[PDB]
Amino acid sequence: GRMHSAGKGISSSAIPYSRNAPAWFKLSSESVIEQIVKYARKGLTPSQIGVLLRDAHGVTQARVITGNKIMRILKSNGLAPEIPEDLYYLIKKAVSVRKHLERNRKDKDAKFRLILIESRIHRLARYYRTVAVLPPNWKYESATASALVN
Amino acid sequence: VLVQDLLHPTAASEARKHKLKTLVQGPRSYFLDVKCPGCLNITTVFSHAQTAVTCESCSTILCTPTGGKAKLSEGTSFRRK
Amino acid sequence: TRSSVLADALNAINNAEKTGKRQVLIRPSSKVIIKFLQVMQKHGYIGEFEYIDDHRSGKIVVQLNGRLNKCGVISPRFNVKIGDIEKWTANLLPARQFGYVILTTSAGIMDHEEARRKHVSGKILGFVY
Amino acid sequence: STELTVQSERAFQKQPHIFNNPKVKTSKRTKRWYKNAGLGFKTPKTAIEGSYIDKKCPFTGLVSIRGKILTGTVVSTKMHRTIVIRRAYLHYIPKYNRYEKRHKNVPVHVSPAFRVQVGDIVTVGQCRPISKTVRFNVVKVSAAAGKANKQFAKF
Amino acid sequence: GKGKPRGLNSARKLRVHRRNNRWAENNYKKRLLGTAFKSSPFGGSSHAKGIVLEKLGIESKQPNSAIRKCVRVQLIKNGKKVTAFVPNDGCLNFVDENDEVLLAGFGRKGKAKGDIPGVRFKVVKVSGVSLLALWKEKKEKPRS
RNA sequence: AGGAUAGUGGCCUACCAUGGUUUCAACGGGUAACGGGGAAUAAGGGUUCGAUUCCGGAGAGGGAGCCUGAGAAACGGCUACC
RNA sequence: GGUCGGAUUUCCAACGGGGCCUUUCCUUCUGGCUAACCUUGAGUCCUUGUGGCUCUUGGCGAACCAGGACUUUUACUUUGAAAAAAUUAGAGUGUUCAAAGCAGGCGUAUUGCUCGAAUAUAUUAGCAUGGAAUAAUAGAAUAGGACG
RNA sequence: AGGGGAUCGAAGAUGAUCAGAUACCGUCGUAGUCUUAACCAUAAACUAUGCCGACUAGGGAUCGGGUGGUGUUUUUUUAAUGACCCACUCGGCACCUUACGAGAAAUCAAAGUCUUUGGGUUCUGGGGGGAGUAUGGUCGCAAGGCUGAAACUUAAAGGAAUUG
Ligand SMILES: [Mg+2]
Ligand SMILES: [Mg+2]
Ligand SMILES: [Mg+2]
Ligand SMILES: [Mg+2]
Ligand SMILES: [Mg+2]
Ligand SMILES: [Mg+2]
Ligand SMILES: [Mg+2]
Ligand SMILES: [Mg+2]
Ligand SMILES: [Mg+2]
Ligand SMILES: [Mg+2]
Ligand SMILES: [Mg+2]
Ligand SMILES: [Mg+2]
Ligand SMILES: [Mg+2]
Ligand SMILES: [Mg+2]
Ligand SMILES: [Mg+2]
Ligand SMILES: [Mg+2]
Ligand SMILES: [Mg+2]
Ligand SMILES: [Mg+2]
Ligand SMILES: [Mg+2]
Ligand SMILES: [Mg+2]
Repeated sequence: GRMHSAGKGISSSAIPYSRNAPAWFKLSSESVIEQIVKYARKGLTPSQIGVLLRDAHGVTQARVITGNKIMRILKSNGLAPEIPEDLYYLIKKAVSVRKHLERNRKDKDAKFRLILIESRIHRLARYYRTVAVLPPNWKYESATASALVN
Repeated sequence: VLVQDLLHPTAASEARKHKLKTLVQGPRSYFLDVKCPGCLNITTVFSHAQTAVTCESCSTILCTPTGGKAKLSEGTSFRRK
Repeated sequence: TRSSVLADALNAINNAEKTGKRQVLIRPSSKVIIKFLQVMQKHGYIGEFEYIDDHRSGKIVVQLNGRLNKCGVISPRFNVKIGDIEKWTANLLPARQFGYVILTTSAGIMDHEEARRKHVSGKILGFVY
Repeated sequence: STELTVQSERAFQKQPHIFNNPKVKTSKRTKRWYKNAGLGFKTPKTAIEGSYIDKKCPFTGLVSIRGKILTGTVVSTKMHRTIVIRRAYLHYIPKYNRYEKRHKNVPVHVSPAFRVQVGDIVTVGQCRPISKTVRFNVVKVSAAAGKANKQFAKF
Repeated sequence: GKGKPRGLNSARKLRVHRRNNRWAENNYKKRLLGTAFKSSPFGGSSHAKGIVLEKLGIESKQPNSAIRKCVRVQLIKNGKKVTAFVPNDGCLNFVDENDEVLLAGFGRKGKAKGDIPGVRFKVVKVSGVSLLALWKEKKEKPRS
């Protein structure tokens, strides 16, 4: 594993065997959907909405309690972002490293890490263009990449 | 051992194993109803929260995130499920 | 990464059989694996096997009768004509009388003798003896 | 092609031996010849009710379709009324019992009854030599959706 | 996967790898370079003719100790100079100088024989007559 | 679009457009390469060869050009040059 | 074994193909098929059987001809065909044998009779065909979806 | 090319040793050693062991994270937390035993699951020299690096182990 490292950690979630769950959840699907929508109004990404719903509330899996997954819900309600969440966070990291590099020219493993992050950005963006989420000829051009993530 | 029931292992052996490495993988985590020092409103808290979960009456804290299970805030009571 | 789930399954059975185990676990249990195991089962090379249903790809526990010498995969799945089945059996099988080369045909996954009497051909999956 | 400069060359463009009588004023002003190229290929309505000429068209021109029917992928629409398609195929090398990816580039005449974009899968039919390199006409296009319905600006 | 590619669609890679690695073989390299026609005393042929330039006494390699009785020959078709061993007890007397000689390789496809240093050809005929026939007295050299 | 051809075609011409091939090896270089049917050896897979009894192609010292003819750019036809 | 251990056959078994039913596409409208006749007016003249019937009660006229409100593409494999002759393998034939060759053989040699000159393989590409496992590909998501 | 230049110190000097000593040893000593801005791109750059995936044996120690003990320990006496103990678990640097198995052996839990030969994939080798030479190209200020033959020559070169 670890596309850009020699790590081999496994460390994931083990979601339950039950697809209908969990027999102590008395809340309604539409109630969870509206809580998802207002978190998306507050500018939370689907990962953050799912974390909040699991900790603060008893939402084990939004796709289980509701009918479908969180990014699908937000896209249904017009709350989809311009670029996917994971692509946004990779571009954000590349921008942060690049602004570290402009002030630290000797930081060569920062330069090495920036190459890894940008390689991860281009592979992801290539996927998203193939499944037609990003428009074709969408490109991370690395000079005005601060525009689309801030 | 050379002959053993791989379809029906002991519950002690399964409980010993990693969550991903049991016969059917599943979570070792749970959910808790937590009663705050102030009010008797039911709030459900994940075991391995990652959120500093707060309530309405004691709108500061119920659990503190850790590297694993969250720790309750020293003034609450809790029940599993 | 995992490239052939059938190669992994047949390796696990081989390494279990060679060490003397009566049982072996297999993950992740494709249906090609299931059909391959059924062809081995109908010829007595394994015993009864179980499909465990996790909600991802399943697992299999196979029971072993000690009569399997070697089960293997042929990768890549070479295209096999009717008239070059016998050269695969010559290359792979210890004797002409026993042992089976498993093929996948539009008529289904089967051994080479069932392929001969149905007069069908396809790709090679593996062998068993 | 009712518009966009059908008569854009030094000679008057017309279908040979098709006569528009200046006297008898039938309410179309244009006799347009057309044919069905055959082999179950439907004549496009664009050919029927158009006004382009294209003597190399298989529906309104003099050419005919006979011989090989091939499929390909449009890789270039840069020439005028000519596309290049890419025909990939697997070539079997017996010694290794394996194949290698191989491709051919076919230059194909395309009638203005057809709109083709780089990426469209096209059915082409053999005709007589049109050019130095061209021996096929487009008889069918297979651009239905283009997977471009979800690649636009979002509010 | 023990190295080499195994995909059903890797025929190009396997055939090119074989092409690249056949240059490591002596025979394939020599044949495809055309070295016998280009860089070889006989221009790739089995035998050649030449004129005896001079008789040589070649001291054999150790641990042997002998004079090996070769001749310097200039090949008619090339002009190249070669050294050819004259095989038998005597038979150097039969060779003389300015005589035409038919030379052959010796059997080591190049690669000078035995204890004779740098000699890779042997005289088979002299003046159109077999050395074997001259040595066994079956025939005589044409004086005129 | 025209010309030419037995006829299609940049085959050629005028005008116009900027195309066409290529790491799936284009372009170039080498070949002690005519191609194939085939041949030798070979458990199987392969390796090497095929100027040469049949099929196709090319040439008649090297080029080019042409006459007669249904048919030749013919060479036991012509013309010129080397 | 009624021909001095050799047909016959639901006694069947074992292989192999097809159709149908179980929620089950096998697209399609024009018209000649007139159902292994869905529905048995008239008739069960064979000493009893569930292996053999006649003009039929408008009778799903779906048992093939040439045109689509008609076509997801591809690899793979099956069969067929094509892959000149010679050659290769190989059938027949006492070239005295054999390499070969395609001959030859049998009479009533009195008026000629007759067997042959097979078959297979021939790789890839193209062509027709069955299959639908394997491996790709495509489909309804701002419904611009299908059914009608 | 600047800066710095304590130290040690290719060069050089010098004192020894010895037949010689332009070497080892002694005392100095430029470059260098350090830094900044550029080059270079090579090491026995080594685990002489490509990467990804699966499986095959036992054990204890250890680093990081986690989970569980009406387990010790200090702090108010013990709460907790820390630290420690025990038991598990994931990941990691390794180690030990054995030889299933492998190997020519040395040895190796991978160098195993290989003539019972096919999980995916990249690179490289084809007797010893000539030779990493010559030539061309390309990179470099240079030193040099990358790519890289042939003619010719040769019966061995080599690996691991055994006895002496
Ligand atoms: Mg990695
Ligand atoms: Mg990678
Ligand atoms: Mg893993
Ligand atoms: Mg490789
Ligand atoms: Mg023209
Ligand atoms: Mg030649
Ligand atoms: Mg030839
Ligand atoms: Mg020839
Ligand atoms: Mg010649
Ligand atoms: Mg000629
Ligand atoms: Mg001559
Ligand atoms: Mg002439
Ligand atoms: Mg003559
Ligand atoms: Mg002549
Ligand atoms: Mg004979
Ligand atoms: Mg190196
Ligand atoms: Mg190395
Ligand atoms: Mg470590
Ligand atoms: Mg060698
Ligand atoms: Mg060598």
